[PDB]
Amino acid sequence: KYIVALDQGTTSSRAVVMDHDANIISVSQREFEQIYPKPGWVEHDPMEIWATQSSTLVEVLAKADISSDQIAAIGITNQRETTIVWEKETGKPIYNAIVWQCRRTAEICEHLKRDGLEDYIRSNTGLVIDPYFSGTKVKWILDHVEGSRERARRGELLFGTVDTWLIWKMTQGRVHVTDYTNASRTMLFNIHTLDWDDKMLEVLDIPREMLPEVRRSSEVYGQTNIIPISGIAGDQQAALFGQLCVKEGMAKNTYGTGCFMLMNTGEKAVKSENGLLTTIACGPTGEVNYALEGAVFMAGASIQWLRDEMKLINDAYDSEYFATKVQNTNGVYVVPAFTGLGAPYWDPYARGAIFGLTRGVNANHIIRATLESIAYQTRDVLEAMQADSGIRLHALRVDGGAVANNFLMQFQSDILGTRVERPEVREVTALGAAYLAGLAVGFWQNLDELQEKAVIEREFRPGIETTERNYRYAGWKKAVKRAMAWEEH
Amino acid sequence: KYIVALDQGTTSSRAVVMDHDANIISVSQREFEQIYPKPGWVEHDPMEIWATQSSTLVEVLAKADISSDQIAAIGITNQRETTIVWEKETGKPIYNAIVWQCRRTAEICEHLKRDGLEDYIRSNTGLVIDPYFSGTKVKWILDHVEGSRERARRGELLFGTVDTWLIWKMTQGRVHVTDYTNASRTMLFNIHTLDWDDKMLEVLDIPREMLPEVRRSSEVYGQTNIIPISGIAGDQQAALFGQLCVKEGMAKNTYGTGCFMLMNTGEKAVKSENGLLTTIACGPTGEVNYALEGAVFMAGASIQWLRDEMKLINDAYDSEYFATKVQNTNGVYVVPAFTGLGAPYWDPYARGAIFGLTRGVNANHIIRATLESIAYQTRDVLEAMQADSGIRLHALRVDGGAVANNFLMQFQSDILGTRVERPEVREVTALGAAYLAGLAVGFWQNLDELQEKAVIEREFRPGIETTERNYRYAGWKKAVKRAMAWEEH
Amino acid sequence: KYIVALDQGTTSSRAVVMDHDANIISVSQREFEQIYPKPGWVEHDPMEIWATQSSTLVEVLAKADISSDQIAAIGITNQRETTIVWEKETGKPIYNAIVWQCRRTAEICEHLKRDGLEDYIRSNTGLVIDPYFSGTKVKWILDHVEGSRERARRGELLFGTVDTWLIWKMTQGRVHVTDYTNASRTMLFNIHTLDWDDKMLEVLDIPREMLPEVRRSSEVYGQTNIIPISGIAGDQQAALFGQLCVKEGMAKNTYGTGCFMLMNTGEKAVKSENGLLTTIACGPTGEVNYALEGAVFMAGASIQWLRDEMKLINDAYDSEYFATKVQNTNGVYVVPAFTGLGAPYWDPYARGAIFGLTRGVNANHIIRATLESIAYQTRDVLEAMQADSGIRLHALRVDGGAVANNFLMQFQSDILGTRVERPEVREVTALGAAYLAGLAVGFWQNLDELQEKAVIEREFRPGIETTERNYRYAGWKKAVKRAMAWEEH
Amino acid sequence: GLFDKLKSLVSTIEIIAPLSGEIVNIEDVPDVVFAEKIVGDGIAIKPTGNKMVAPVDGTIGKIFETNHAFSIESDSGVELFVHFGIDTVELKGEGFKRIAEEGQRVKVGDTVIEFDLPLLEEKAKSTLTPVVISNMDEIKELIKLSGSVTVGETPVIRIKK
Ligand SMILES: Nc1ncnc2c1ncn2[C@@H]1O[C@H](COP(=O)(O)OP(=O)(O)O)[C@@H](O)[C@H]1O
Ligand SMILES: Nc1ncnc2c1ncn2[C@@H]1O[C@H](COP(=O)(O)OP(=O)(O)O)[C@@H](O)[C@H]1O
Ligand SMILES: Nc1ncnc2c1ncn2[C@@H]1O[C@H](COP(=O)(O)OP(=O)(O)O)[C@@H](O)[C@H]1O
Ligand SMILES: O=C[C@@H](O)COP(=O)(O)O
Ligand SMILES: O=C[C@@H](O)COP(=O)(O)O
Ligand SMILES: O=C[C@@H](O)COP(=O)(O)O
Ligand SMILES: [Zn+2]
Ligand SMILES: [Zn+2]
Ligand SMILES: [Zn+2]
Ligand SMILES: [Zn+2]
Repeated sequence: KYIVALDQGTTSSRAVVMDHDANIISVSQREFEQIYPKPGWVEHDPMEIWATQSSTLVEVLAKADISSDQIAAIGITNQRETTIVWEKETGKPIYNAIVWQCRRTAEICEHLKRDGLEDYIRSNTGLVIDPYFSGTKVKWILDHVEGSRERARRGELLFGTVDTWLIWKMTQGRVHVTDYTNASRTMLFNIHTLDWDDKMLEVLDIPREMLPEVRRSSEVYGQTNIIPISGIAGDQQAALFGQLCVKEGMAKNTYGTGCFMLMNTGEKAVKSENGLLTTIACGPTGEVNYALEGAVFMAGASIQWLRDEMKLINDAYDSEYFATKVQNTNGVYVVPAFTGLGAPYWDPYARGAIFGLTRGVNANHIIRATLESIAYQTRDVLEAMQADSGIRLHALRVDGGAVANNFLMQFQSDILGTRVERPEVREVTALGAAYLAGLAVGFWQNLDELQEKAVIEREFRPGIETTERNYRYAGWKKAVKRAMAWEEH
Repeated sequence: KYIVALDQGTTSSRAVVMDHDANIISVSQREFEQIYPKPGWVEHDPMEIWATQSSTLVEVLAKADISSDQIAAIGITNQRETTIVWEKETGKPIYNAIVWQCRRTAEICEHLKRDGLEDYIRSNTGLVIDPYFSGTKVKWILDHVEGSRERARRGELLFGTVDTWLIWKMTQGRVHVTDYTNASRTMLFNIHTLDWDDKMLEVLDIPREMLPEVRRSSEVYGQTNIIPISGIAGDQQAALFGQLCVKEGMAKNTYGTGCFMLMNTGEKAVKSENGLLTTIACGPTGEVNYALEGAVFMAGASIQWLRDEMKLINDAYDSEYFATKVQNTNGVYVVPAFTGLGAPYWDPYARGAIFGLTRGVNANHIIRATLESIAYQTRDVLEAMQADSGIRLHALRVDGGAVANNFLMQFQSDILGTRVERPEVREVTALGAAYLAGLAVGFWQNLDELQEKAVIEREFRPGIETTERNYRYAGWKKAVKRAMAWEEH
Repeated sequence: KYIVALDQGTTSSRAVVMDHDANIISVSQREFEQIYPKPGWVEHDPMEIWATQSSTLVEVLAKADISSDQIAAIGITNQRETTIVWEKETGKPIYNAIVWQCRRTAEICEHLKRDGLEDYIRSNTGLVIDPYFSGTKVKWILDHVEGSRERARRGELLFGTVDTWLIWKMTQGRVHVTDYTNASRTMLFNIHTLDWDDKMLEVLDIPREMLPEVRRSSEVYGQTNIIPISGIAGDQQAALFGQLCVKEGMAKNTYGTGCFMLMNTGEKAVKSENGLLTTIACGPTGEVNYALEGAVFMAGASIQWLRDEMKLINDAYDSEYFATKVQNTNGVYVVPAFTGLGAPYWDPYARGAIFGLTRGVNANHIIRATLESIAYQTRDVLEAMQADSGIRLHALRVDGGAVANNFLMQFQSDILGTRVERPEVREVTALGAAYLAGLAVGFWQNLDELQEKAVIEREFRPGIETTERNYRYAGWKKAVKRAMAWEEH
Repeated sequence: GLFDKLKSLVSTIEIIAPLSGEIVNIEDVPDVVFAEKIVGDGIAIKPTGNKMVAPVDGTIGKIFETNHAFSIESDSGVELFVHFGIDTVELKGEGFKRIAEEGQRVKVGDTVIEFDLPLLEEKAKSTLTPVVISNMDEIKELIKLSGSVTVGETPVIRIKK
């Protein structure tokens, strides 16, 4: 018997199959196109996530040799914010999906600020005025289609996030539900009142009609034919969970397409005064918990950038090897605001920049610099995290794909002057959904059944260069401040 | 019968052999190491220019089949500013050569400004306080060697620029002479008084003892055994000359390691009020003339950068091909202040930066951006040139190695909204020395003998995109302003 | 009103939409994974062609803005030989698709020869004993699955080629048909008797049960829901057709993943005595015609090889540019038998080799050599073609993706000493299906309606180097002979 | 609302008004490339509203990405350049809207780009709309009409090739 998780990510779609004993049994990854139709814009193709996510399932099931008969449930994990609209009848999109990075609805945010909602939005969404979240991507869509708003009041138009879209495409049109995690992200939902905001909805000109049903992050949403789908949670949160976040002051950092740093704040909605997000996570039964989050748009992406456009490396894996051929970035800094600055900057205007170049700088300085950006950003977010929550981390639990980089790991450690604990199973975001699934299905009963698959594989501790950290960071600080406000309006 | 020119450049050393009819007969190039011992620093190895320059001669002579018997004279052309000191007895350097780019003596300049010499230095050198010129590189040397100053008052220590060094190493120690062009560059010499400045010399703590003999840019300096050496002029100037600069308001732009834009101001030392240099060139007989100059440190270098460190291209030639695969830099800008900013910025603090990057930007955006920097800088310099001299160019005569780039050429044209005339022989800097040599030797008698080898090979005229130029340049302007002041003090 | 063609190729899947006037209106390409599970082996994933082919349709339809309402019919084109088996009930494969290149069933062929069927197989299939065709790939499958043969006599097991598979997956399981073109390829079908061979079937242990229904290359096979599917023909043949092959002695060469050279032999099954294939094509109404075919496994693939594994180029387009930076391969030869040698060698044992290397040879020699292989092979095939058919071509009509390579085109011309006519629309293989579709649907009535969209865009004629051709080819000949028989048995 | 559907009145080289308003001396364009005919010669036009159209049956050459200008080659080997306003490229495509595509042949009159004469009215630096012939070298005589013109109707220039 086994659960099966679905991780549909920015970069790609995956499918993990675990046993009761919670062992990774078989996996399937399949990467998918990234479209930039214009600069600061990012978009993915609904049918492609779809095709890719689906396809990934089969292939896992197949790979292991397993059928409808032996799978307890389906756990679902997705990329956040990324808005989608689709004609109910058809199962067809009225547009492309707007991704969380895409800076398009930037002017809109500018109105929102012009009006006076910063305060409001903060307080009820826990979010912050920025193209990062669902809201504006919705309005921007409705706004750039003739028969939209009206077509949607009549309600032939569906909204949703990846989990919602992923679900409905499986419950053959039956189910229209998002989870609690997902919803907080949207900028339309109220975290205290725990329901859609009438104001947002209005102000934004959104129609309650498209909004799905909002439900617990562990519940049986329904059944599907590969069978029930018991789990749903925004990716970052499903990883908080798989790390066994779950308790106050508990925290992790996920290194993937982006970087997400979260801390469980039990049942208290801590109000960030330091460029951070107040949002929802889970407590041990999949119940609603609050939390502090630091979002950083670019991490692993950069590597992909060097890898795929710049063409300096064949594999991201190689970055360790070259970055280590150098000892120093030789003065260079890489601010990867390829799609604005997130926490705690939140400047959809800044753009990527490179600095401190001189004739002797080469490819390897550059790569490494990219790797460095990672820890810098991380560190930015962290200091915020601390100030906000008054707590001082002693270790950083981490996970993500980039976390296999001894170099980065370590460097991360030095630059923080803190130990870094790297978990033995990197594929945690998955694990999270599973539990939420399993649990919800009596597949497990107790989290405790599992304070055991969470072996630490490695500890990174501060080397002697940790003394140098302040200088190096000031570097960073100056660089950043120069990439800001690049675009115009 | 034939003259032979020597072009010893930043990047490499060359040897051209021309006939009376002034035809390029055989050439020899040999590139040489570039050392960056530290960031903003550049240095070349005296023995290597030396070895490389020498070696280049033979090989040309050999290549064509020619001897001591058929060569009328030796014309000499060198890279400017680049300071050298050497024990007289030995023929050995007390250091490495400091190159014109090398920002080392930057603090020194800072004293100079602190003291009050900006005004003075301007007015008598026509130069501007900046590590770019000889002066400070000399003092910095004397300052970082125990037995120096004193060893040099006793005068066992020789100073010189490439022409001076190149000469002495040929006139077996006999001759110690620099030309008029060369000397202006040093920051120690007085352009009106046409002789070494007592003040500079003092202030800088330099000893008249090391200074060579300063003589006409066409004169027989002496004889050497491959025979007489009749010509000498700083590279930029020898190209002004080969273009037949020679008359008031006449101008060229040289695209090589750097970019140098000069205009003959006959016999009048125009005082730049726009970030430009007042310096010396030649009038038709190799006599002293004045001129306005715009120096831009990085041009062809950048290409080499992409080519040699970044590793994006195998040949600089290839840049056309890739840059053209793209239509736009896609928002990107490259400010190549790898070794500070020159005219008209003159900020030894700025460093290279890249901007406007987003996930969709790739290698080709980047290359092209580098190519673009070229025309931007050019254009910066030009506008200055115009304001200063009150004249409006209608064409730009050009030359240099990079000038074989149809793309850049053209783009240069569009971005200026001016025609660009590309001469049929690109190797003009050479030609210049020759004439100065030949002439001085009765090899030619009259410049007029030659208002004929100066065929125009091509004209670039403003395409329709020339309308777009202002926007594009504003891009540039913002980018620049952000690379400034990067380093600290 | 419009027809829509489907081209499902070795490399990728496509979707073309044409108008009545036969204009390419919108296209969709989507490349798909290539698996080599072992050396001389190639395999594609049924669900991926599937997913990719499907997906491509929508996107074309969508792109142009068009619905079920305005499309006259569906024309279908596929890659040949590539065998597939699938559980009838399910719509699931019992294996991966074996591709035409895959040398797996090589021993099997060895039995076939051992037995005495060379003669037979030749005479009735017109094919030749080689892993290239369907037959053996089928048996190899049935042979490496427990419940297969039997499961298939009971007939829960389906066989098919891409057209057949592509159809059935659209006629929701309804239709099981292959066309006449497709079938000849299989090694199971009898070209005279125009029906499945009882002998082959036996000898190979294949069960009539899996074989589909074999029908005209223009007929309404059925209806599907995007509507009827009126066309089907093996790719090479659909291009013969779009070139308006159609009459005796008429010929084309297609440059794609492989190279296929075919000549219409009206109604006469010419017996190849020169390493060629006797197979079926169409006559003007989509009726059965015979033809001579020369298959060459590797062409465009090689470029992909340099492009994707070797990593020398970013785009195949770039090959022109680099190959032209060189004048000669500098002695080098590339025999691209990556997956054996086809016509007229047919040696599933040879493997890729490179020759004539010396220290001065670099990347560009190599690329170009790869490009050259193309014309060599072409030429090999051609000479055969001529001998066999007693006719001497005066021009070569061509088409394919690689045909955009001026260099290759030309070089092809020189090396043949024959003109080369390059058609103005390269996407002919598509066009072919369409007609077969349209025609069959009264969409067109007469081929004649169209001896007009067939404009020649360019003529390549023999340059002076054409004199050198014999030497150069002998090069080739020696190289080839050395790559042969590499693997063992 | 729009007669776009209805039939219109239908009447050496003549170039037709590709947009409408009052004609102007190139010489008065607030940009040198224009004013000195560096880019070539022709006239300008203060505009009246709604749209830009082919002024010769030829083939649209390039169309600016920010769709504020375009060129085209006449079946008669003439080169036309139409640049809407000046420094318009900073509006980044706002007001503009692409009716045609970077490749087609057109007759006179076919819609090429549509626009928003008022958004453009206060946003843009200037609204002048130069119409110049770029290949001034392959043209003998070139004449400049005057006064008012109307789209795809009144001609602005006549030229002898
Ligand atoms: N050795 C490595 N060093 C750096 N980045 C790595 C390395 N291995 C994988 N990656 C990066 O890790 C990322 C994958 O992260 P993961 O958590 O799987 O994906 P996702 O972005 O979908 O959440 C990519 O952005 C990739 O470019
Ligand atoms: N096609 C080209 N495009 C760009 N730069 C070129 C090209 N060909 C040569 N170069 C560049 O031209 C320069 C050579 O300029 P030249 O006037 O010979 O040398 P120098 O710097 O010694 O004065 C180099 O900096 C090189 O990188
Ligand atoms: N300029 C070019 N030179 C060489 N090969 C090219 C070029 N452009 C495309 N290709 C090659 O053409 C092929 C595409 O051929 P085509 O007829 O479309 O595809 P298929 O193999 O599916 O039949 C590829 O094998 C590719 O590697
Ligand atoms: O806010 C978006 C997050 O879900 C990012 O997750 P991801 O890195 O896996 O795409
Ligand atoms: O100021 C230094 C100049 O001589 C530069 O000349 P160069 O580009 O040939 O090295
Ligand atoms: O024999 C196989 C042929 O169909 C090859 O066609 P292809 O090059 O398009 O894959
Ligand atoms: Zn993920
Ligand atoms: Zn030079
Ligand atoms: Zn094909
Ligand atoms: Zn413009």
